[PDB]
Amino acid sequence: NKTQEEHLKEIMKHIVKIEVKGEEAVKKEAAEKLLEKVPSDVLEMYKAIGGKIYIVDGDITKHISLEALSEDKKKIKDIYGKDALLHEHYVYAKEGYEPVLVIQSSEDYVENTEKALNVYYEIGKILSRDILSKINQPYQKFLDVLNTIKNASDSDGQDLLFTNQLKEHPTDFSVEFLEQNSNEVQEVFAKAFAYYIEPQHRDVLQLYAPEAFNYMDKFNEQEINLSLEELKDQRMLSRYEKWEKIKQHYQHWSDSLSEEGRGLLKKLQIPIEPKKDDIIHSLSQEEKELLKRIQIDSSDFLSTEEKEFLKKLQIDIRDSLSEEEKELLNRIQVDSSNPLSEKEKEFLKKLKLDIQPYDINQRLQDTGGLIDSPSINLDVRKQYKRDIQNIDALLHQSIGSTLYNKIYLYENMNINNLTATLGADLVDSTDNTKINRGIFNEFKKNFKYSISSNYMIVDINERPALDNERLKWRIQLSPDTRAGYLENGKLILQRNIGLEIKDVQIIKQSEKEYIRIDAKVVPKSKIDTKIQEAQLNINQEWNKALGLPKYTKLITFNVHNRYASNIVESAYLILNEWKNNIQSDLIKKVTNYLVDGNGRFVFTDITLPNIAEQYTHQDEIYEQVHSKGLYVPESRSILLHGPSKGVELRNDSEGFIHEFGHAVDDYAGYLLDKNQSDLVTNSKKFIDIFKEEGSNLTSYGRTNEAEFFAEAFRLMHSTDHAERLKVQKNAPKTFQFINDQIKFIINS
Amino acid sequence: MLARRKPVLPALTINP
Repeated sequence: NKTQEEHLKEIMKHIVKIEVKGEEAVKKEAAEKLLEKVPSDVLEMYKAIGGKIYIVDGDITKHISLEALSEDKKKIKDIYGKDALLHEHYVYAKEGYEPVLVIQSSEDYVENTEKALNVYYEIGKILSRDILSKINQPYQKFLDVLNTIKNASDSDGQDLLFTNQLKEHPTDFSVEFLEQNSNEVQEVFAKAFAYYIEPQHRDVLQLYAPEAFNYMDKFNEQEINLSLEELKDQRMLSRYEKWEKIKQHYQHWSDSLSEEGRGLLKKLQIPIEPKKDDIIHSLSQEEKELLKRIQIDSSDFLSTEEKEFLKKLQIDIRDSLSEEEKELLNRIQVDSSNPLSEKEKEFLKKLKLDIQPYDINQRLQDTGGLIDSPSINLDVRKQYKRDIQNIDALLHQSIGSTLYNKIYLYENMNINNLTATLGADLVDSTDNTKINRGIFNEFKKNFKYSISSNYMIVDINERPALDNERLKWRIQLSPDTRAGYLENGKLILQRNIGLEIKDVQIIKQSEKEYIRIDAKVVPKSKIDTKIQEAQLNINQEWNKALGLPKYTKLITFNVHNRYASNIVESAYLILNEWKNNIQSDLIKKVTNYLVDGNGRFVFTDITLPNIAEQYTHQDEIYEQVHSKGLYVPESRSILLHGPSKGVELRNDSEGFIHEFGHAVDDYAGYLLDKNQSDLVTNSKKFIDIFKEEGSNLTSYGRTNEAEFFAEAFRLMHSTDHAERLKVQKNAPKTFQFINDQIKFIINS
Repeated sequence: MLARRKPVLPALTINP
């Protein structure tokens, strides 16, 4: 990177106060060079804080700038630690309003390598307590480093940059420690910096200091770029400037448009709930009256949010004519002791559909882009299509203009959208401020590339997020990414975008902790690659152990939403846990029945009423199902939804092993027939097994002879022999049938 | 706000 990287890599000299000895043309040569070393940004990101670097001569405690003679503070503690007072020394950085440093003058800065470290030490402190503080200083990051090297094998690192305080202190540094100690860390941070910057010491550091290096490094040529910016967002007399500039460009676009246009550009911005009568007034005569007596709340199909909109879509009917409007309402709640109907489930199911919000974006992130998929109805289907097709061709302004450069947008969301299973424990649950490190890592671990299938709208300036919205993405779009400008201070940017998750620490935003999914865009093209190119290594690496024809397609992928970099890559643990607990001879034997009918282990992040391995082989749309777990005979394959947490399923792992077991209750159904495609569970020798002990293990234990087994077997496996043994003690009145069929399938 | 969450569940599949 050459050229202008000098105009804007020195011009910042607009802080270079040279009250230097009249003897012209030297010092600068020294000053310029002296400063050359210190990163470019980390200079400016000082200017925008009262830019001024005093380079005067001789007696320095004389210069106007230094008149606040804190004679007490005058006892200048030197970087090494040897006491010393102003007069003597040659460069004190005075703090406070319009912070400043007074670098002494002498052609001797190039050579002398000490008053070269100090001038860096200071200009570093002036970076740890000030600049890199108005953001929130070294938070969790520089903490670890700041400790892993406090308790590292070779008790030496410490020795380099610490004190009895930090060195002797018991265990290790813990967040809170950033309390009335920020006046110590800040220093250790400096020293670290102070070194890495100085030419010779980068070397001495590197070796003597493990992690200090890297952190202190990264952060100076690849990470700084940020701090400067997440510090421009702080000040605001620009926070607008940006806003303005970014509009300007996008402005002309916003001018000529249309109501129709600016219209759906809204239809998108906000859903459009169903209707009141129109919906109801669209049912049948028979359908209408059926809708009355429904025992309504009983089916775990209709979630509260919409369950209510149904009891309500009921009153708009009951609110009509004769007395039975008073009596049926009573005579109906009479035999209100029987759960539900089988001719009515549908009567509601077929509704569970039509009563849907229609957000051309909650049914886009619902099908990776399958705007053509049979998850919804026929015409609805054809709208989004018609629509998503228009908006697309609607947002067509490149971006990168003659105005703004590397510019990042933002967005906040909740870990419950990526991986709800971790959602639960994301935040401490015992400090609602402190994020549970534990589940933190588990999150970050495999998160390198995320893709948003849908239309992204983004806050163009860190906007404080809510209380459940806990992730703060600082995505860095790029020249050529297309978006729109939505007054409000928010940009909508096209469909199908790629994001290389290039860092994910955790910050402190106004007394509360936050996860920072800071990323950067890349082409989905380059992303889908990394997937299949991985969809293989999994298969191949599995086909072996499993024992199938090299080059088969068992574990198939389907990830399009924000957590592929773990949607897919997770798998490994899932499957690996499937093998581990069960007995080889089994799965090897059965994983074949399935493949014998070209079935898969579909790890998906879209929605089960969209995953192919189930919809064409479905039957009728009025039905669908969806969730973590799923089993489908018509296409004997396993569908496992990555995000969604489970109804008493501690994790993805234990949700699969179950589901698969459901396929086992399929084996017998063929390992015992020519054409009675049944399920070991659909037997008279089993119905009993169910109508006796079929309700003892847990909640799921019911609703279907089958699932009592799925969960039964699911249980017999537990990471701990306990949870399983319970099935033995509880109802061997099944715990035998399982093991019986197990060591019944292992052979043919 | 960007949720919905409970798209559906079983029955027994009900037809031939």
